Parts: sequence; structure tokens; C-alpha cells
Amino acid sequence: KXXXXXXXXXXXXXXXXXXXXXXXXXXXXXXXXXXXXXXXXXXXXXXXXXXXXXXX
Amino acid sequence: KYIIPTIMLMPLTWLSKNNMIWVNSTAHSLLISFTSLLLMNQFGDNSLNFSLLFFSDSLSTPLLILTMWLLPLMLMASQHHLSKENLTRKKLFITMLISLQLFLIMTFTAMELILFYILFEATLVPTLIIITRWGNQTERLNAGLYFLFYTLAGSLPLLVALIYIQNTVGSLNFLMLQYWVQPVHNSWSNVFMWLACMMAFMVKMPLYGLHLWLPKAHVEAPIAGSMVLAAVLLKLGGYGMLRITLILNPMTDFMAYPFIMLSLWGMIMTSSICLRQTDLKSLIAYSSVSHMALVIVAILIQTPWSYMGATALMIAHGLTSSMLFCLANSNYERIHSRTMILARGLQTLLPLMATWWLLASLTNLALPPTINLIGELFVVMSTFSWSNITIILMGVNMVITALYSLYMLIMTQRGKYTYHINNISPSFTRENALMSLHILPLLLLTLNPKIILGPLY
Repeated sequence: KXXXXXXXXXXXXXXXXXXXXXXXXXXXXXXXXXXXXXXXXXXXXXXXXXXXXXXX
Repeated sequence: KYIIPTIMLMPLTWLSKNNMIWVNSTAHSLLISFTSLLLMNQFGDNSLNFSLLFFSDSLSTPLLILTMWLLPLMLMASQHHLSKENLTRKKLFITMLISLQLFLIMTFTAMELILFYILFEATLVPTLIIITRWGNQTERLNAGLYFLFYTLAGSLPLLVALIYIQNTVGSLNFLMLQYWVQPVHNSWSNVFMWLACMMAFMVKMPLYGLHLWLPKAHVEAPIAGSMVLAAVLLKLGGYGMLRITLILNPMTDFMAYPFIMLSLWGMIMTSSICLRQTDLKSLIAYSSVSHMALVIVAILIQTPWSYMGATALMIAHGLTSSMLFCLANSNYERIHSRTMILARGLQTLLPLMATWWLLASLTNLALPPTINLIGELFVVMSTFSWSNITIILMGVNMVITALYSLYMLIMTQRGKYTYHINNISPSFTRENALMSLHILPLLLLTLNPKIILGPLY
């Protein structure tokens, strides 16, 4: 019969997509990003006049 | 201008040859003390800042001049002592005076409270080494340990007090910046904040309670008698009460009320003991309590008149009690005892020193206007405006201020000394020269006391 094939070695993991079904890529379990990210600014500090300590 | 040439005195004594040392330390100190009366005296209506806040200007402190006056004077009487021991021991205990003068210049000049604190306690370390060593009698440790565990017990509460002010109200720094300071609302949490600021300047400025720090340090002599004058410099060195009470807590005077009365009884009872006391150095030690107690009373009243006498008394006491200790030292190196009764005889044995004994004792009394009358009189006048009952107690103190010094005279003005055979040479040039360098500045302040008594004068 034509319904016969040998495995020989290994499957090696094959990749094929021919159905998709609503694409479905982004779902996961996440609901909240939680304040996105903390506020950060870059401008480069000059020198700052006088030290914060008592003796300067 | 003042720091750096004072620091250059440190390599001077170490680099100079073994035969000299004392000549270089005395001569170079005298020329630096000249420049203090040359530059510091210039001021306007409100005294303008010197430079950056490393060391600042003087607003109401010509007391720096007194430290510059004792800058060579402490080196004079310390010649008879220390001379027997090694050259390295000499070089160390001359530089410990220079280190004392280095920190003492820093205390009065620098207009601060945070950095002032780490110079106020920093003066205790060099004096500790001086007092504990070279003690003629025993119980050096019963005065050395007493020197720290009284002052540091009261001054360490400044760390929790001063930092608490700057964390809430801007910053302490210049004091000239301190207009940010708001009046105290009088709360129970603010009670211990005021007490912590006071207690540091309640130990060095001797009351009746916690006063025992002072007489123990004076009786047990550090070196001869000229290092005792450094302990006199620490009484006036606690001048921060002039700065804290005026600025940090001006509305607070309700808590001052019991502390005036505690210093008021440190006038009658401190003078009573100083009558039957046997030690000659102790008689100056208890007289130094009463004169500085007059300043304590004056500060807590906060009237503009009291400060005029308070600042004058700081200079008045610093050159008169130190003069008295030099007279005690001039008998200590001849008789070798602090006993008053044993060492008895002036004019018959000590001819020219007896006149110096007079002028020093008369300054404890109210002489024709020198500085001691000027200093005391404003306080008596300020107390009457405070409360009318005061001069009934203050007048009794005026009776025993005679007994403070006339009892010193009577027990020295007697032609006896039958047991004694020593003290042949009355004064070896410098011995009387010490006494002249103490009284002649007071005689020059008769003509110009405006330079001495000046908190906005």
C-alpha cells in the first residue's frame, strides 16, 4: 500500500502553519503593566554649587 | 589671615636647636598678637562677614584678643617647670598650647553652630593631656576624668539639638543668614530641645549645680600655674550662650526663670565656702564661679544692657583671675605647697610683688573704672529692671567680694614665715613681667572700654 513511510532517524521538529485560526499570538495572562515605567530624565549635571554637608 | 601663621608655629619649635626653643616660641607669638589688634577691630553697624565660612568675622567678640594676649603669657611662667625634663617633652607641651590656640581662634571667629560644636568639644582633648600629666600633687585622675565626664555629658545633647533645628528650619551656618528662625510655640516637646542647647553652656559656664567640674581642675595643677589660665580660657570659651539665646530661642525665657535662680544662689554659697578654705589655688577656683555666674544671670535676662556688661565681664575675668593664678604660681615654685597659712609674708620678703598682689586683689573689688566695675555694674542695673528684689541678694555678694580678695591679702601681709627659709630671690625679671602684662592691658582699657564692651555699642 502507499500508506507506508519509515522514520529513518529523527523528526528534528518541523514548523508549518496552514490554519492560523484568528492568528492568536498575543494573549498570555498579563492584565496590568503596573505604572508602565519609573520616571527617568537625562540632562547631565553641571557641578552643583556647595556640598550638602555642614562643612563646605 | 590668622590661621596659617598660627599653624606655622608647630614646625618652629621642632626645627629649632636644643638650646633655643623658648626664645622662638615667645617672640614669634608676640608679633602675631599685634596683628589681631590691627585687623579684627574694623566693623560697621552690623559686622560684615570675613570670607567663606571656614573662619568668619566678629560681631560681639573681642574676646579673641584675650586669647592672643595669653598666647605668649602662658609660655612665660611655664619656663621654671618642664626645664628639668627631656627636650622632646618640652617640644610636645609647647605645641599642645599652640594646638589649643589653633582651636581657640577657630571657636570665637567662625560664625557657626554646627562646625562651632566640633571646635568647642575639640578644645577638651589638648587640655586633658595637659591636666592629667605633670601634676605636683596626686588625684590627677579625679580631675582628668571629671574634665570630660562633666562637659561631654552636657555637650553631646547638642548633636540631637542643633541638627534638629537645621532639619526643620533651613540651615544654621552663618547666623547672619538666620532670620528664618521662628519664635517657639512653648510645647513640652520643645522643653528638652531648649535644655539640650543650654546644658552644654551650663557646665563650662559654672552654676551652683554641676559646678564641681571647675575647682577640681584648678586645685590639681596641670603645669606650674600658666596652664591653669587655659582652663580660664574655657570658661569664656563657652560663649555660645550669647549666640543661642539671642537667635535660636528669643521668645523662650519662661524656662530660663529657674536657671537664673540656680546661678543666683551660686553667688552667696560659693562665696561662703571661699573664706575658710585652706588651699590658695582653691580660693581663686571658687571666686571664678561667682564672676562667671554674673554672666549667666545677664544672658538669661536678654535685655540689651545686660550683654554690654556680660561681654565686658568675659574680658574682665580672663585677665584678672589669670593674674591671680600667676601670683599663686609665684609662691608654688618657691614654697612647694598650695597651703595659704604656711606661705605668709609680703614686702618683708617679696617687696615689689606685693604691689602686684594689691592690684590683682583690688580688681576683684570695684576699683575706679578699669573693666571689672564696668562689667559688673551693667549686670546689677539690668537685674533691677528684671526684678527689684535682686540687689538685696546681689548687695550681700558685694560684701563677700571684698572677703574674696582681702582674705588673700591679710594671710599674705604678715611679717612672719618663721618656719620658711627659702624664696631668696623675690622675682627673677620675668616673674614680675608676667604681672605687668596682665594689669597694664586693664589700665589701657580705662581710656577705651568701647573696644571691650561691644555688642552693638
